[PDB]
Amino acid sequence: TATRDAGTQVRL
Amino acid sequence: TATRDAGTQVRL
Amino acid sequence: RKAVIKNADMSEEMQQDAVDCATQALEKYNIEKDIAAYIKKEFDKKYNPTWHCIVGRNFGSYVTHETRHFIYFYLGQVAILLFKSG
Amino acid sequence: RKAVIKNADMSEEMQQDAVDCATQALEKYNIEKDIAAYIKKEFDKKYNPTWHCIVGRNFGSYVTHETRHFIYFYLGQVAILLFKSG
Repeated sequence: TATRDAGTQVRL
Repeated sequence: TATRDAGTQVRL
Repeated sequence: RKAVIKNADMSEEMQQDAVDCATQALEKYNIEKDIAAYIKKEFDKKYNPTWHCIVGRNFGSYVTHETRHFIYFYLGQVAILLFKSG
Repeated sequence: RKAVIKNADMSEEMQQDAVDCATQALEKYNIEKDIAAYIKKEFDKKYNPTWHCIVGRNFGSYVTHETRHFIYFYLGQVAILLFKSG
């Protein structure tokens, strides 16, 4: 039930 | 706590 | 740009809040991740966790969302998927 | 194509299962939504709900995931985000 916030990005 | 499954698509 | 709401399971007021929030995000950020993070964090704060946001010019998705907490709309050049799960 | 794992919080065996699953999805489907739905439904069944999958050539995201249940990888021409929340 522990979580993390995470971002992704497609980059050129 | 009720849910639905949903799909999205970018179309040309 | 005016938002084009493509699919929603969400109250009219929350839909308008989503569009208003994304409009501010698009003024501030050009990177899709930053736009997404701005929207996700605002909705966590206003409407309780847990929200997830995808912003992109070309993607498909398949997700599970809490009833009445899903919106998928176009704004400017990006499609924005915003929904609550967990 | 060999997967390029860009960011993971996930066991090695589950990462390999994600790649194997997406490989079958890419053989079967060319529409990103279908690829995503195939992967999401397989992971719900094998690893319990609730999974979410985004497949795309151009997108950013900001999500919240359960610890050890996140992977973001490239396979062929698409980026695939797969994670568990709720």
